[PDB]
Amino acid sequence: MKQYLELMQKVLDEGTQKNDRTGTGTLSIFGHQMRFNLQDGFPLVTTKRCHLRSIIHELLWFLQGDTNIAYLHENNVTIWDEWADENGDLGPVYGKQWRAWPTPDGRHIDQITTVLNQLKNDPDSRRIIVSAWNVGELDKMALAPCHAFFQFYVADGKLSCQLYQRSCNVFLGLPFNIASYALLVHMMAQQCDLEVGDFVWTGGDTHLYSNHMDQTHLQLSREPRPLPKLIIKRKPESIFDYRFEDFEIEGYDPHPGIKAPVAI
Amino acid sequence: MKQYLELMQKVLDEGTQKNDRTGTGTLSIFGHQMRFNLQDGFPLVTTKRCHLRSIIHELLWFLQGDTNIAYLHENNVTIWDEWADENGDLGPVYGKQWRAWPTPDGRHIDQITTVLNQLKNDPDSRRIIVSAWNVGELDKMALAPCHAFFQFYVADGKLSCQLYQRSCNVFLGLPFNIASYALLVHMMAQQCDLEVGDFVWTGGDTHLYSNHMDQTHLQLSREPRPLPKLIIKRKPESIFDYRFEDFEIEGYDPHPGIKAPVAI
Ligand SMILES: *C1=C(F234[N][C@@]25=N3C(=O)C2=C(N=[C][C]3[C]N(C6=[C][C]=C(C(=O)[N][C]([C][C]C([O])=O)C([O])=O)[C]=[C]6)[C]N32)N54)C(=O)[N]C(=O)N1[C]1[C][C]([O])[C]([C]OP([O])([O])=O)O1
Ligand SMILES: *C1=C(F234[N][C@@]25=N3C(=O)C2=C(N=[C][C]3[C]N(C6=[C][C]=C(C(=O)[N][C]([C][C]C([O])=O)C([O])=O)[C]=[C]6)[C]N32)N54)C(=O)[N]C(=O)N1[C]1[C][C]([O])[C]([C]OP([O])([O])=O)O1
Repeated sequence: MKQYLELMQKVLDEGTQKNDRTGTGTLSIFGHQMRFNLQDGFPLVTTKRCHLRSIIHELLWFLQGDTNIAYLHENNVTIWDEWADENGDLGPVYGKQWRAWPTPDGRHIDQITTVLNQLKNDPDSRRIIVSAWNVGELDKMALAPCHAFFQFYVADGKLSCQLYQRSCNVFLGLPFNIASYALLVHMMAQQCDLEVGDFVWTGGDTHLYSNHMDQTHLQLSREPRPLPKLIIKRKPESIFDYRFEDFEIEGYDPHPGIKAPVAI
Repeated sequence: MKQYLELMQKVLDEGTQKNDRTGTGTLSIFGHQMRFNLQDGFPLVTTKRCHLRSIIHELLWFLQGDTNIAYLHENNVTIWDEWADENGDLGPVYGKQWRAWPTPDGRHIDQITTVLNQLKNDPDSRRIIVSAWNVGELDKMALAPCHAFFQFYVADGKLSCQLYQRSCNVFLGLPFNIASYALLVHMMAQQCDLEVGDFVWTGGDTHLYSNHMDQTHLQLSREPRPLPKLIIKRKPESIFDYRFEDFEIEGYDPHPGIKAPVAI
């Protein structure tokens, strides 16, 4: 994608050297914002082949407030294996915060339902927010949430959403994060009889690992193809009733995939 | 400021009509990001006279974890009067979340101290975050926090900070919010022996009230003057030891002030 390649180049030309928790150096910039008009096509990277399969399962998994990787396994999705403990538990990560943020007085807040309510009864609200950054539960999470905060906005019958991503591996994670949140907006919009608007992506520490330079230069030489189109086969009863088969991507013709090895 | 006037114009030319909780219409845009190189001067609006006095007191008040307006009153600062209850209490707003985020298990997390620790012992961290968006305590706050989340970043001896502001009254509140957070960065940097870097401002629902159009056009006709310089008279023992008199602004020559009436 045009906006995507632009950021990659930006990190290359303006990034400063910084090491991550391990030892792998990164080229890093702080503060970046992109905008994807969802009406312009589904924001799935075409400069390299991306697979929607894992993305869909993870999203549906988040929505069920599940934090154990069993569901993902039943569907052969192994993107969380690396973080799961012996029992397949990841701790109170995303799904738990989204569907059951625990209060000091013993309640569990359903932020997803709260948001659905607001979009339907008070679309003009400036508080339609979902936060996964529960300070009191950070110590128990397999890892602190990267995409930690997102806000919805309604204007002229169009639902928009801004995501704040504290840490972003441009080459490996961003393509996945964009499609994931773009899917969420389509689902929410359908459930609220709204048209899709913009998906604004905001990042904090945006970076590229030093050992991904070749892959970056390679991808940057490819010309972005037209964006595909997301097809939602049916309109479920609620946001919690979507099924993997309900989605279909039309017109996706990307360039070959590109491997990105990680150090350990 | 150049970046500031640019946003005002942007809201004017691209904002859509949207009403707020009351009935006052607003011109609104969703998703905007500005960057202030703090090395370039203190980001205090010169196209209209701004008073640092209330800004400093509020910041020092936030840092003491105080949520009762008494301190502000002892110093004749009345910006919170409007929201305070009979006893001067505002509920678990900013100061409380910053200094004592309550956990489900009975602990109170000091996010400000946590951040100081990270900046000194792990400056490369991508988790140096302070959140005031405590979902479980929203119902008790006089109002949901506008500037709800901020993140620090260290690179080349420079401390940077990104603020996410969910709702932003461009004319009335933004000038205040920028200076407030810019002050925080100078204080934090001093305490960590770091140089000041960038202050990145990210907004969600950025707007202008319909009854502030004249004032907006008027301010937009003024030429931004050079930015002043922030002087910190002394280096306190800790971040919690600053005093109003410790700050001094040098070279501030703004245009006349501009009143902005609000409907009720
Ligand atoms: C962070 C991240 F975050 N928290 C979290 N979340 C999520 O979601 C995740 C994680 N982890 C891991 C998991 C999985 N993932 C993924 C997916 C995918 C991938 C790949 O590789 N792929 C690609 C393609 C895609 C498509 O298909 O499209 C290829 O192959 O190439 C990877 C991964 C998800 N999950 N965790 C996110 O999200 N993001 C980001 O960026 N992050 C990161 C940041 C950094 O780099 C790290 C961390 O560090 P700190 O310090 O910050 O913590 O990570
Ligand atoms: C929101 C806001 F927020 N939450 C909160 N925080 C704060 O901080 C505040 C509030 N409120 C009020 C108070 C006070 N303030 C202020 C200050 C100042 C001002 C003025 O007026 N001033 C000017 C000047 C300045 C200087 O000096 O510089 C003139 O005069 O002109 C005003 C105000 C502060 N505090 N609360 C913030 O911050 N911001 C914003 O923007 N916000 C807003 C948004 C909107 O508009 C509203 C709300 O709604 P919702 O729905 O969103 O909630 O508000």
